[PDB]
Amino acid sequence: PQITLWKRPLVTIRIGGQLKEALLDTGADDTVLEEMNLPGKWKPKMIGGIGGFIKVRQYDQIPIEICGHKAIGTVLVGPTPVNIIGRNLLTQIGCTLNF
Amino acid sequence: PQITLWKRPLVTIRIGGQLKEALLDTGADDTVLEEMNLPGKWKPKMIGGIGGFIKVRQYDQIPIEICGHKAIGTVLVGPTPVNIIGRNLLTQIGCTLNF
Ligand SMILES: CC[C@H](C)CN(C[C@@H](O)[C@H](Cc1ccccc1)NC(=O)[C@@H](O)C(C)C)S(=O)(=O)c1ccc2ncsc2c1
Repeated sequence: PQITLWKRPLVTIRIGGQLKEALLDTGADDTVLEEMNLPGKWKPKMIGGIGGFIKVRQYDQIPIEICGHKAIGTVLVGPTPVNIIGRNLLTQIGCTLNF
Repeated sequence: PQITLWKRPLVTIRIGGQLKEALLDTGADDTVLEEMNLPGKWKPKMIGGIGGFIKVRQYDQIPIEICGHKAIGTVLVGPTPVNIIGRNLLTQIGCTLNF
């Protein structure tokens, strides 16, 4: 689809059978989701945003369906203000910026 | 133009006599620029991202040139590591997300 930007680009995602709202975020390298349980091994990581650094858990090769488009990749889980879909998964679903 | 997201969507912006690189950021409600001493009235504001909040100065009706597209609007100035072009200006230059 085409998404305009007068409102936040919030979309429904499906992960682990669960539906969540997430923000299509071209200013994020990486996808970061709010606290949740995912299976498998994770690696502790730190990431730094506009307000400082947080600790997250890195899960690799996680299937997510974003607005009906399948992705399989890395998801960071931690105290992000909002679920954000970053470029690692935006590239997978063929998302581009256009003007 | 079409901008793929294999790399950070950095473009050149112009604000007065300053040329800077900025992210076309669909995850950003507002435009946030690194520290600079713009003329005219401003108001203090707090904005939150990953890691918490920072204090910014809100300037209204500031002209900004983004890839030779004219914009004018609110710009928040503060201690960000990266210049961020938010949705308030992204819509003025006709920017959409597409997949
Ligand atoms: C809420 C979702 C999101 C976390 C908001 N942020 C935009 C997001 O694209 C920011 C943009 C950014 C990039 C580099 C350095 C700092 C910030 N990205 C990120 O926070 C993550 O990718 C970090 C790992 C950097 S932001 O913190 O930069 C931001 C940007 C604009 C804005 N306007 C009103 S509140 C507000 C917050």
